[PDB]
Amino acid sequence: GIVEQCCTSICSLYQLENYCN
Amino acid sequence: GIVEQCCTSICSLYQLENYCN
Amino acid sequence: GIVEQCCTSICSLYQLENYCN
Amino acid sequence: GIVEQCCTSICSLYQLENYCN
Amino acid sequence: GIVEQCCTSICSLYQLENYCN
Amino acid sequence: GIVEQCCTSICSLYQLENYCN
Amino acid sequence: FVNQHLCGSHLVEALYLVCGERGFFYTPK
Amino acid sequence: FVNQHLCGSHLVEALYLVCGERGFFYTPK
Amino acid sequence: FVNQHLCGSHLVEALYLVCGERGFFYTPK
Amino acid sequence: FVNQHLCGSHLVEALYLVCGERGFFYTPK
Amino acid sequence: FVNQHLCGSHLVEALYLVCGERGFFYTPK
Amino acid sequence: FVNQHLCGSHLVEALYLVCGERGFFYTPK
Ligand SMILES: *C(=O)CCCCCCCCCCCCC
Ligand SMILES: *C(=O)CCCCCCCCCCCCC
Ligand SMILES: *C(=O)CCCCCCCCCCCCC
Ligand SMILES: [Cl-]
Ligand SMILES: [Cl-]
Ligand SMILES: [Zn+2]
Ligand SMILES: [Zn+2]
Repeated sequence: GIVEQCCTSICSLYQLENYCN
Repeated sequence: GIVEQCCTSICSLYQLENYCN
Repeated sequence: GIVEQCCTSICSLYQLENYCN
Repeated sequence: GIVEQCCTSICSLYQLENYCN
Repeated sequence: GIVEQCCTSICSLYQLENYCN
Repeated sequence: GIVEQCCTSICSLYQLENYCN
Repeated sequence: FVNQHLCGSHLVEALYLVCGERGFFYTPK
Repeated sequence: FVNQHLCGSHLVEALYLVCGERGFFYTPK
Repeated sequence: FVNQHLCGSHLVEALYLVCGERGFFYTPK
Repeated sequence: FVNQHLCGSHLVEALYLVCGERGFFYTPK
Repeated sequence: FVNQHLCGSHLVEALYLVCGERGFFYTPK
Repeated sequence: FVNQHLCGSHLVEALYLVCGERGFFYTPK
């Protein structure tokens, strides 16, 4: 999930965008 | 400036990029 | 929605809980 | 104090409430 | 109070210091 | 730079002020 | 509407804290 | 894990900004 | 009053930074 | 201890939300 | 003007995230 | 380094408060 992906490594805005509706 | 542009309307991420260095 | 409910009046913590999953 | 309690372990909102007036 | 003083005008850092303990 | 100085040690507001225009 | 955008930034911060492990959903107007 | 709690707070703020009008679910678990 | 609530969120952040180890007191209207 | 400084910033925001009209003192030491 | 001050606080947070390693410049009105 | 990313977010908020009308550049690298 988002915490395992983006709290272990910096997620760019493009990677974060995957979690949007 | 950014205040006049982005406090009077919502700036998109690409509009905000104009204030990056 | 939450914006119409909680940006026009202050929502209590229990009102905010209606937007939890 | 609040830093020793709640920066060493996650404090829930109910635990934080102890620090209110 | 701080709300009446610093939400109706911008308080300087030294004005904010009046609300430190 | 500011990250090496102020993410390795707490910078006070007076130290941060060095980075202002 | 910028003021709505600023309100929503605070609403999601509050939902994060209120909702805990349940998470939350945010949909703007 | 407090650092995990702190990271999640910043995650949700970033999703708010990226997703815009789309909205998002925050599903930590 | 939501705008007062948003102002106060920024005021406590500022007091935290200004006041340092002294801490601060926050009382809304 | 920077991580302590960062944690305190989030603490004060959470107290602001939980305490509401009650207000609070933030007394780190 | 307090509302401008609150808007700018959110603008610098957004620039930090958008601009990445480039950093950004912020100048108020 | 996520903790570095999180620290920078708080740095920029603190510069916003300290610098006031002066503005600032944020130059991480
Ligand atoms: C879409 O962009 C806007 C739809 C919702 C707008 C809300 C308007 C609410 C009242 C705010 C008034 C602010 C100052 C007069
Ligand atoms: C209690 O709920 C409210 C008491 C203090 C209210 C402050 C009103 C200040 C001016 C804000 C006007 C905003 C838009 C016209
Ligand atoms: C300097 O202190 C102010 C210069 C810029 C001011 C912006 C005014 C913009 C419109 C806000 C109206 C808010 C409520 C009626
Ligand atoms: Cl953090
Ligand atoms: Cl705001
Ligand atoms: Zn705000
Ligand atoms: Zn943080």
